[PDB]
Amino acid sequence: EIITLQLGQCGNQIGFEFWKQLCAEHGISPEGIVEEFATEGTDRKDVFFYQADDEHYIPRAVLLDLEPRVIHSILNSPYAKLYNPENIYLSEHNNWASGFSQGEKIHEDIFDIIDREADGSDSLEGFVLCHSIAGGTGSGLGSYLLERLNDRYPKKLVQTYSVFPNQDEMVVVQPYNSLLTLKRLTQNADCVVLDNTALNRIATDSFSQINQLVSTIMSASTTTLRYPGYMNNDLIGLIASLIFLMTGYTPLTTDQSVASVRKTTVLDVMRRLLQPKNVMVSTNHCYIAILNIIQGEVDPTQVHKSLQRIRERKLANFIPWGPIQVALSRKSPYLPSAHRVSGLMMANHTSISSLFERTCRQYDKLRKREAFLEQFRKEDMFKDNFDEMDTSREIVQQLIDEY
Amino acid sequence: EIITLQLGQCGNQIGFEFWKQLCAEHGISPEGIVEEFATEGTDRKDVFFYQADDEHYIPRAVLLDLEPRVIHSILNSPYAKLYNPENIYLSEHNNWASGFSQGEKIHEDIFDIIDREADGSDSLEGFVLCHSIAGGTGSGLGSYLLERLNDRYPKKLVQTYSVFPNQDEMVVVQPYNSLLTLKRLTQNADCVVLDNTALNRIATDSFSQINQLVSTIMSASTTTLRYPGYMNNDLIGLIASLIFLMTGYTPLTTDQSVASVRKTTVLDVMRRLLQPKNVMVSTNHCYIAILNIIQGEVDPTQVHKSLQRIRERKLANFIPWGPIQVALSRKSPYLPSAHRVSGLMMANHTSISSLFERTCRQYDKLRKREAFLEQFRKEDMFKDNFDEMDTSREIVQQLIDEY
Amino acid sequence: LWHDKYTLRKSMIPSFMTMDQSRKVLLIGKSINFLHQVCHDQTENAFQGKIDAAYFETSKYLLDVLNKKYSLLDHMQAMRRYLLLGQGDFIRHLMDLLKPELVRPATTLYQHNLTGILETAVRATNAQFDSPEILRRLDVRLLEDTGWDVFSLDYHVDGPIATVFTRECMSHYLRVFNFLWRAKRMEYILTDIRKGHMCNAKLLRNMPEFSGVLHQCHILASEMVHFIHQMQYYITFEVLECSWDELWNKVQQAQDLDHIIAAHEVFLDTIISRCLLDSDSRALLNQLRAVFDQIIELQNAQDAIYRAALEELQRRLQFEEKKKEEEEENKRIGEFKESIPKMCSQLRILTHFYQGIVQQFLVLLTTDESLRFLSFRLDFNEHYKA
Amino acid sequence: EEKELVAHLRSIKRYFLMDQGDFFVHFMDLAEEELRKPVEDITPPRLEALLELALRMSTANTDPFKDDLKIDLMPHDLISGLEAFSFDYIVKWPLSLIINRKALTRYQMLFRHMFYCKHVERQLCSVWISNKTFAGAFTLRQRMLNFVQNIQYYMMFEVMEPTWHILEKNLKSASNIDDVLGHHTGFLDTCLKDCMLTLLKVFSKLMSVCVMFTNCMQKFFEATINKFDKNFSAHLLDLLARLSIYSGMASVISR
Repeated sequence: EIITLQLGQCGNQIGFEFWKQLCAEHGISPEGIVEEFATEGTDRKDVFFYQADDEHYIPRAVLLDLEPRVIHSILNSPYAKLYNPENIYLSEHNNWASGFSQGEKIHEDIFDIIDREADGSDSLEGFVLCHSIAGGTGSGLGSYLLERLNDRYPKKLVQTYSVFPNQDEMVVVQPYNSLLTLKRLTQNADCVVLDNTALNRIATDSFSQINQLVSTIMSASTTTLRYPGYMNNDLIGLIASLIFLMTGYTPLTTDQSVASVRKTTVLDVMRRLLQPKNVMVSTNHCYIAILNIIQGEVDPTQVHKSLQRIRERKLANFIPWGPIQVALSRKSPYLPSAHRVSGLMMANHTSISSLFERTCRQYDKLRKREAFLEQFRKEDMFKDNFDEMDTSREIVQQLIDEY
Repeated sequence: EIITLQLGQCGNQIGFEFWKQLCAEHGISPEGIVEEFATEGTDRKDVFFYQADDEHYIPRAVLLDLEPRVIHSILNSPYAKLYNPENIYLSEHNNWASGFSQGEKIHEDIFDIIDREADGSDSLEGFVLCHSIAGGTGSGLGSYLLERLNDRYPKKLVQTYSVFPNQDEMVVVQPYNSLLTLKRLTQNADCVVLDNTALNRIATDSFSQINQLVSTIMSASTTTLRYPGYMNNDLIGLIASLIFLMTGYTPLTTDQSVASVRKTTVLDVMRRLLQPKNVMVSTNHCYIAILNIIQGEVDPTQVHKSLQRIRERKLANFIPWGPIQVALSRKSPYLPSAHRVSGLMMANHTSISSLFERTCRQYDKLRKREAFLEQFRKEDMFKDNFDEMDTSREIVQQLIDEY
Repeated sequence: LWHDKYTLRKSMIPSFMTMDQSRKVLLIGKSINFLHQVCHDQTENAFQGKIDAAYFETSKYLLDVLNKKYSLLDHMQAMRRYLLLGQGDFIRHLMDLLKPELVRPATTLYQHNLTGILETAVRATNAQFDSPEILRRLDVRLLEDTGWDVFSLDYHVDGPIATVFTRECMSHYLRVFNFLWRAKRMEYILTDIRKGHMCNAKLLRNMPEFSGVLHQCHILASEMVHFIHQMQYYITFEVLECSWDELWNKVQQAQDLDHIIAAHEVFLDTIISRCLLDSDSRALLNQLRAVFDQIIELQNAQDAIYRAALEELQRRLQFEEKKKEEEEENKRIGEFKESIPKMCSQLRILTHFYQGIVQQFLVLLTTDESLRFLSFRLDFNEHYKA
Repeated sequence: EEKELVAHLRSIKRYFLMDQGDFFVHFMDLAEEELRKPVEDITPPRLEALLELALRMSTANTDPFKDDLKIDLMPHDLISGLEAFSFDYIVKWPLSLIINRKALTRYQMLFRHMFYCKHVERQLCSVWISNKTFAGAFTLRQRMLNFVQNIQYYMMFEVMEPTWHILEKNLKSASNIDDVLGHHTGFLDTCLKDCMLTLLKVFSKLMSVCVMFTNCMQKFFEATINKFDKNFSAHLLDLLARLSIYSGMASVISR
C-alpha cells in the first residue's frame, strides 16, 4: 500500500490526472463503481485504492492547498464524487517562508488525516509526494510535511515527483524556494526530478496534456507493483536497484499519431530510452544506474540480445569505480494495446548535477544584492536572520561536490 | 538490406516513383497493408522494406531537401502514409557551396536518422543515393553526405544514381556543381550515370514518365537481390563483376505499345542491349565490362548460342590488355508478363570519358573569366580561395587520363 | 525390406509361366508385404489379365500412401534446395555466419556450437516458410585441418523413405556437397577481393607512384573472377538445371516405385559424371585444385600489398597534420618507393604462373562429352588458344 | 475436462515455482521471527496457522485448490530452522498418477533453491534502509545485490518461464497418459539441468559470505569489510570461470 501527498496547484492537478489514469487502467468507474466486464478482475487494487462497503473504491489520496479554486474545480468534475471529502483539506482563507509557517500552524489536522489513512492499511510501504518546488504553496508545505513525516514515521519510504521551474523561460522568487526544497529533499527524501522546459520540449517535438504525460510516467513506474509478477514485487526492490533520478517513456504518442504502427521490438525501445532527447528533463559525466520496465509481449532472448548489442556498441558510459536492469511487466487487460511492446526508463546520471549548479548560480546571483527578502523577513523563521539559507546553500554545494 | 538517400527535387521524385514501382512489384498496398492474394508471398521484402507491428511495411528511405514544396506534395499523395514521418527531414527555412555549408550545419540530425535506420538491420550491405549533380541542393548535400559517410562507415557500399545536366539544351552554374560532385564521387563513391538528354531522346523516339523509366532501371537492377536465386545473390557480387557505368533496358514500351507482341527471344534482347541507341546516356573507345540481367523464361542453351553468335559477329570491342556476364532472374508473380523475355544491361565503357571532357571544357570555359563566383565567395568554404576547385579539376583530369 | 528377403527361385518356376511373368508376381507380393510392415498400413489369357490387374492397382496405391503419408516427393525437392545448395538465399547467410568460426583450427571446433548458427540462418532467410517436418531432419555433421574442411550438412533420413536413398545416396550427396562448397567459398573470396579494390582506390587515389603496381592487382583479379564466375554457371545449367529436368520428367510419369529408384539412381550417376568427381577423371580434378589454390595465394599476396600502402599513408598523414625532421623522412619515403619494384616482381610472377595452370587446364578437357560445353564457357572470345 | 490436470498444475506454479510474490512478500513478513529459531523449537501448529492466513489476505484468495498446502519441515537442508522449510501438496487418486511422490520432491528441490535466493536478497536489500540516514561498504553491497538480482532474473524469466510455456503447449498435442507422463518428467529433468541443481557447490559457499555480510551490518568493522571483498570476489571469479567451459549454460555470463 501507499499514500499520495499532493500540494499546490501543480500537485493537485498531477493527482487529478494520475487518478484518472489509474481508474482508466483498473476499470474503476468515475463514481467509484466497478464495471461489469471488470467484475472478475485479477489486478491488485489495494495498492492505490481501498474498497468501501458500498462496493465503491476510494483513493489513498489527500488534497492540500493554500487556495480553494483548484480543488473546487476538481469537485465540479465528473470524478468529483470519487475522492474522500474527509481527507480533502482547504485553507479557510507565493512564498516558501509563509508556506512553512502555515505548515507549523496546521500540523494537527493534516497529521490527523494522515494517521487515519495510515491505520487503514496493513502493509503500507512508503509515501508518494507530488508538488512543484517553485511556487510558495508546494515548496514550503512539502518541506514542512517531509520534515515532520521523516520525524514521525522513521520506517516508511518517501518518494516524490518534484517539478522544477523552467529556466530558458525566465516564480520571480523561485531560487529561494527551489534551494530550500532541495535542502529538505536531500536531508529527508528517500528518493523523480521533473522540469517544464524539457517536458514541453518533448511534448512539442495545455497543462492537461503535460500532466497527462507525467501521470503516464508515474503509472508506468508503479505498474509492476500494481500488477504482481515474479521479480520486483515491491517499491523497496525498485529503490535498492538504483540508489536523484530522471525518466523517459518511449510510446509518448498522441491519440492521432497511431497511424504509424511501427514494428516495435524490445531492442529498439530499450535503445530509444537511452538518448538524451527522450530524457524528459533538460567533466565526462556518466551514469549511475539504469532501469527499463517493459510492457507487452517480451522474449528474454530478445532482451539478452539487445543488452549484448548495446554493451558492445558502448552507447552508454558508466562509473569507473563500480560495476543495468531490465524488468518486465504485463499491460492492463483493458486499455487498447496500440503498442506491440512499450518501454519506460528511470535512471540516475551524474549530469543532473548541472540543474543545481544553475539554481545555485541563480541564487548566488541574488543573495549578493538582497532581492525580494522583504516578505521573508515577515515570517518568524526568517524574522531574525537567514542562516537557514546559508546552510541550505552549503548543503547543496556539498551534494554537487559529492556528485 | 540497404538504405536510400535521395536529395534535391530530382532525388525526392526519383524516390517517390522508385518506391511506387517497388510496392507495385511486391504487392504492397499504398497504405503499407499487404493484399490478400500476396499473403503467402515468397518474395524477400527485408531488402527494401521492414515490416511493422501493425503488419504494415516501411521503406528504408530518408527524405532530404532544402525546400518543403516537393515533399509536401508527396505527403498529399495516396502513398503519403507509407513513408516514415520520423525519417523525413525538411529544412525549416541553387549553389553547391551553400549546400555543403548547410550540410556542415545540419550534420547531427541527419546522422541521427541514418544511425537509427542502420541499427534496425542485421546485414546491411551498402547505400543507395539518388540525386542530381547540377542543382544546388543535390550536388552539395550529396557531396557532404558522401564525405561524412565514407568517413563514418568504412565497410559499406555506396551506390548512386547521379543525374547529369542536359548539354544540347543550354543550371547556369552547372559546371561548378557538376565538377565538384564528380570530385567527391571519384574520391568516395563505391559505384550509375544518368543524363536528361539521351533519356528524353529515348523517351521520345513529364518528369513523371522520365523518372518512371529511371525507377524501372533501378528496380530491374536490384531484382535478383530482391528475388534470391542461385548466382549473384548480393550487391557486392554485382560490383565485383564489373569494377562509372551506363545502362539500357529493352522493354521500354508504353502502355499503349503492347499491341506489337513481337516474339522476343533472349538473343534479340541481349543484342538490343548493345546498341548505342539503347544506352540511355548520351580514340577507338571500347568496353570494360558488360552485365545482362534477363527476366522471364530462359534456356541457358539459348544464352550460350546468343553469346557464341555475338562473339563471332564481333559487334563489340574489348580492352586489348584484359580478358561479359549474363545473369538470369525471375519476374515478380504479380505484374503482367506482357513481355515473353526482357533484358537489362549495365556496362562500363571508356566512351563515358567524353562526358567529363565536355564538363571540363564547360568549366574551363568559365574559370578563365570568373563568372558567377560572387555567391560562392559568400560561403565559408570558398571565402578565402578556390583551391577546392583547382584540386577537383585536376582530379577529374587525372581520371580522364586514366581512362 | 526391398533389397533382400525375396529371391526368384530359378528352379521351381512352372513351365507354363514365362520368365517375365514370374517377376511381376515377386513384385506384387513384395509391394503388399512391404505395404504392411514398414509403411504401417493395412487394407491362358484371363490369367495374364489378372496379374496386370493386380499390378496397375497395388503399385498405383503404393505411391499414394507414400506421397500423402510420407511426402516422398516433397523431400526430393527439399533435398535439392539445401543439400545441393539449390536455395542460394539460405546458403548466402550461412556462409557469412560460419566465417568467424571455421577460420580456427578443427581441434577447437565442437558440433554443439554450430547448430545454434544453422538454426539462426534458417530463421533469417526465406527458408523459414517451410514444412516443419523436413526442417526437423536438416542438421550438421563434422567430417573426420581447418573449419573449412570438416563442415558439411547431413539431412539424415530414416523410415520408409529410407528405401529410396539406401545409405548410398547419402554417401553420394556428401561426395557432391564438397565440390559445391569449395566452388562456393572460392567465389565469396573473389567477391570480397573485388570488394576490397572497390574501397582501395577510394582512399589512396592520391599516390600516383602506387597505381602502376596496383593495376596488376586488378587485372589478375578480373582474369581470375571470370574463370570462377563462368564455371559457376556450368554448375547451374549443365549439371543442376539439366540433369534434374531428366528426373522430374521420369517421375511424374513413372510408377511402381521401381521406376522412381532407377530414375533417382541414375540422377546421381550423371551429376558425379558431369562434375569431375569420377574415378577416371582424377587427373582433371587435381588439376582444378591448383587453380583453386592460386585464388587463396592472391588473397595473401594482396592484403600484404594493401596494408603496406595504408601504413605508409597513415604515417604520411600524421607526419604533416601535427606540424602544419624533413630530411630523416625523405629517406623513409625514398626507400618506400624502392620497395615497390620488389612487389611488382611478385604479381608479375604470380600471374605468369596462374596463366600457366589454366592454359594447361583446358588441354586436359579434350579427353566425356558434356565437358565440351565447359571448354566453350572458359574460352569464349578465344582469349586463350592464342 | 473433469478433474482437470492443466488447471491443476497452475495451482503448483503459484506456490512451488514462486510465480506469485504477493503470497510470499506477505508470508515471510509474518513468519520471519518464528523461523530464525532453531529447529525442534518451533511449533508446526503455528506455521500452518500463519500459512493459512497469508493466503486469504493476499491475492491468492481466488483459487479453488488453495486448501492443499501443507508445511513439511525436511530433516536435511539443500546439500537450522529456516533452511528446513518447504511446502507439501496432496492430491487424490486419479491425478496422482501424473504428480506422484517421485515427481513432487523434484518440485520440492527446485523450490528451496528459489526460497534461499529469495530470502537472502530480501534481507540484503533490507540493510539498505538501515544505513540510509562507513562509506566504502556500499560499493560492495552494490556488487552483491546486483548478483542475486542477476541470478533470479535468469532463473525465472529464462529457465522456468520458457520451459513451462513449452509444457502448456506440449500437453495439447498429447495422445495418451503414457505421453503426458513423458512431457511432465521431461519438464522437470530439464529445469534441474539449466539450473545449478545438478559440482557447483561453490554457489552455496558464495551465498554464505552474503548472509554473513548482512549480519555484520546488522550490528549497527572498517577492516573486515575489505576482507569480505577479497573473499567474495574470489568465489565469483570461480563461478564465472566454470560457467564458461560449456558447449542455456553460456548465456548466463551475459546475465
